[PDB]
Amino acid sequence: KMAFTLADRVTEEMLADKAALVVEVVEENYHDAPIVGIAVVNEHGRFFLRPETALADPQFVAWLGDETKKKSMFDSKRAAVALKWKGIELCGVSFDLLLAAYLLDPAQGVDDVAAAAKMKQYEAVRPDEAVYGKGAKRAVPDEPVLAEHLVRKAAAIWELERPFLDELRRNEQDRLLVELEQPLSSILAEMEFAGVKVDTKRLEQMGKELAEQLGTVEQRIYELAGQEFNINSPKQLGVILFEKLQLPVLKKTKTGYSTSADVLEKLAPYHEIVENILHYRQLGKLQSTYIEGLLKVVRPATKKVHTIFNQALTQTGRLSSTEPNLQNIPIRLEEGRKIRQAFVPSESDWLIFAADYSQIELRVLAHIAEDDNLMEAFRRDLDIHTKTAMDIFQVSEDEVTPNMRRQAKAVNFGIVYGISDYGLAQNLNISRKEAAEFIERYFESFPGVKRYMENIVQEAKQKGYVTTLLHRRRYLPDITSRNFNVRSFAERMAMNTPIQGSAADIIKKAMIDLNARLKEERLQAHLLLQVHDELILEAPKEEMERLCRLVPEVMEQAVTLRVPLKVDYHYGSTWYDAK
DNA sequence: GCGATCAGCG
DNA sequence: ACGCTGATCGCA
Ligand SMILES: [Ca+2]
Repeated sequence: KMAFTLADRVTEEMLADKAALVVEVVEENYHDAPIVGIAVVNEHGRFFLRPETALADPQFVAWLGDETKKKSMFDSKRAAVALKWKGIELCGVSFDLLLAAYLLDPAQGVDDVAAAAKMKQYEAVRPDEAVYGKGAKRAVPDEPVLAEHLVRKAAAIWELERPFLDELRRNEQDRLLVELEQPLSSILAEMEFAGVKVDTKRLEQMGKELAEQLGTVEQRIYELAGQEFNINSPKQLGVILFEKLQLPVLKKTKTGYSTSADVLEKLAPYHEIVENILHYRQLGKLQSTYIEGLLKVVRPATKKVHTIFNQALTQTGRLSSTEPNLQNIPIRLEEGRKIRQAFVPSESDWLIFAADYSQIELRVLAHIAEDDNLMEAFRRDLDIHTKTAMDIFQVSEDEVTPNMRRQAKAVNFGIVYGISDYGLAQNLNISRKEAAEFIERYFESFPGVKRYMENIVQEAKQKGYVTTLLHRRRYLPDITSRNFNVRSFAERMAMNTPIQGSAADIIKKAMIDLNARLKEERLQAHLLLQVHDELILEAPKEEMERLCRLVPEVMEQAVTLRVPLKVDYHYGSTWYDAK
C-alpha cells in the first residue's frame, strides 16, 4: 500500500544529498545490538536495504559518514551508537523527529514515529509495538512486513520535517533543536559508546564483604525482633514493628503501615531495631543495585559499562540514565561512596576529572526572579546552603557538617518550590508554627523570589505553559483545574520547571562548548558522564593542568546571567578520588 | 505491573 | 502538603 524498491544492492540515487533515513534497532538497549533493516526516502524514491549488503558497501558507508549528505531521522542517537558498534560513523543528521516532538511537548511521551506523526494528523505509519509485538511475543516480522514499516517510517519523517520545524520556529525553539539538542545527541552518542571502565575485582570483593555484614545485621534484627521473619516483607515488618512491638503508627500507605526511612528515623527513640532495619536496607541497596546490578551489565571483555542517556524523557529537559543508571551512584554515606572507587579511567596513566556547578538552581533563580538580595548573595559568592544550615541548626560556619549542609539544601529548594509548613516541620523535626515562621522569614529576605513564584503561576494560567531560558516548554493544563490538590501540584510545577529546566539548558550548552574547545586544543580528554549539573571526563594525566583551567572556564561562560556561574572541580585516579 | 522504597541531582 | 528521575523487590 506504499510503493518502494526492495533493493538488492546500493545505487547512486540512494545517495542523494538529502534523505530520510531509518537504521532500525529493535532491542531497547541498542548497545552492540543488531541492525535489522534500513530504509531511505529521498527525491528519487523509497528504498529498503538489507543491512548485510548496505553496511558492507563502501559507497553507502561513505554516504553515512559524509556530513554534507543531510539525513532526517527519528532517534538518531540509537542509530549512531548501533553503527559505532559496527565500526561505522554516522554524520550529517540535520533533523531528529524524536527531539523535535520532545521540544514541542514533552508530555506526549513520544517514543516512536507513529506517535510523533499523530501530533500533525499523519497516520500512514504503524506504531512500532503493533509491528514487533510485546514481551515474549516480540519478534522481527517477515521481511516484506518489516520493509514496509521502515519505509513508512522514513516517508513520515520526510513529510513531517517541515511542519515540525514551522511549529518549533513559532515557539522560538528552532535554534533549541538545531544548535543544542541535535549537537548534544551526537556528543551523548560518543559518551555512551566510550563507556566507563569498572574495576570488577574491587566490586566483587566489596560484594563478598557486604554479604557477610548483611548476615550479622540480619541476625541482630531477628534477635531484637525476638523471632525470625522476612525483613523485606511489609506484612511481616509492619506486623513486627506496629503489632508485636506496638510501635506508634506515624504514617500509612494505601496498602498498610509505612516503613519509610523518615518514619523509621522517628521511631529510633522507641526501639533499637529500627536503626538496624535502616542499616540492613542500606547494605542491601548497595548489594542489589550497585554491586550485583553493576556486575550484570559490565561487558566482560572490556570491563566497561555503557549507559544510555535518555534525551527525550524528562518533563524539565534533564537527561536520565538507564541500564545502568550512572546518575545515582552512591556518594553521601561513606560506605556507599566507596563504590565510586570501582569507576576507573579506561587507559593507563589517564585520570578522572569531575566539574560541578555550585548552587546552580539558586543562581538561576536569582537571575530569573531578579531578587536583589539573592543576586547580591551570589555576587559575593556566598554559600546559601551553608548559610541556611547555620541558621537552621544554630551553629557557626565552621560547625556546619556535610550532612547539615545536605539538609539545608532540601530546605532551600523546598521553600522556593512551595513546601508547606507541615512538610518543613516534618523534615526538620521542628514545630509547625516554627516552620511557618521560618518560611515567612525566608521570603522577607527574598521578596523577589516570592513575587516571582506568584507571577509565574499567573503566567502559566494565562499562557497555558511555562518556559526556560532557552525556550524549552512545558504545558500545564492542570493549573486551572478546580480540584485543589491537582491545581496545587501544577502550581509547584510552574514554580520549579523554568528553574530546573534552565539549569538543564545551561549544562547542555556547556557540553557542546566543551567538546568544541577540546577539539580545538587537540586534547585527548573526553566526556564520560553528565549528572545534571556535573560533567565527568577522563584524560591523560599530562592534560590535567590544562583541563583545570579549560573546563571551569567553558562551563562558567556557557551563558551570561545577572550573577556569576561558579564551578567546583577535582581530579584523581578513580571517580571516588575526583572529589 | 505497580507501589513503596531509596539511590542521586536540584 | 518542594521538584526531576531509575532499579529493586514483594505483592495488604
Ligand atoms: Ca552542584
